[PDB]
Amino acid sequence: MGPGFDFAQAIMKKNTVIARTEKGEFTMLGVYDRVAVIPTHASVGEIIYINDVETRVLDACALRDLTDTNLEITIVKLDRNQKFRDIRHFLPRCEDDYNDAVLSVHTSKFPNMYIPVGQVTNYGFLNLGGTPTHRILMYNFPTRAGQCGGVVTTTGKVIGIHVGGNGAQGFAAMLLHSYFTD
Repeated sequence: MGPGFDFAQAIMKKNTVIARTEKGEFTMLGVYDRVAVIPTHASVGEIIYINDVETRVLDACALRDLTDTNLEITIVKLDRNQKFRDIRHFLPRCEDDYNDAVLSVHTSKFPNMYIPVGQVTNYGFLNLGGTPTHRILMYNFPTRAGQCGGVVTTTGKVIGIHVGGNGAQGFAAMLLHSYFTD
């Protein structure tokens, strides 16, 4: 409808796949090369389904900060025959607050879904499903099951991936440029 949704759409149309694990279907953001991200609770194994194609996982790393605290981001390298458009220059370098964010989802159930979630707070610490978690972004939208892995963007920045909610608020794990330096 506007430049927020324009940027979100441009990311969804070239940089997302549908990832299926034994724990469900997730929006998966492709970042560069054959490297993508997914919430750690997806429990990625040796094999994953990518747009319903059986795909070997070449590496999977559940990120933690240097206090050894969960970040809820898994970095996956896929044995795929095709590279993602490199979007690393749209990643923020530092932890920050944002205005006017969009949460975008693409699954079998929720195709082409875009939610204007508005103001995003650097919340920091969250007890997420019983696990102490750092670098959490918070937005005041009643997000539901099926939105995990959803991409959070502002105009010109890809700032996080949706990892949970409490019925009133939604929570995303930060994406930082330093996760994807090669």
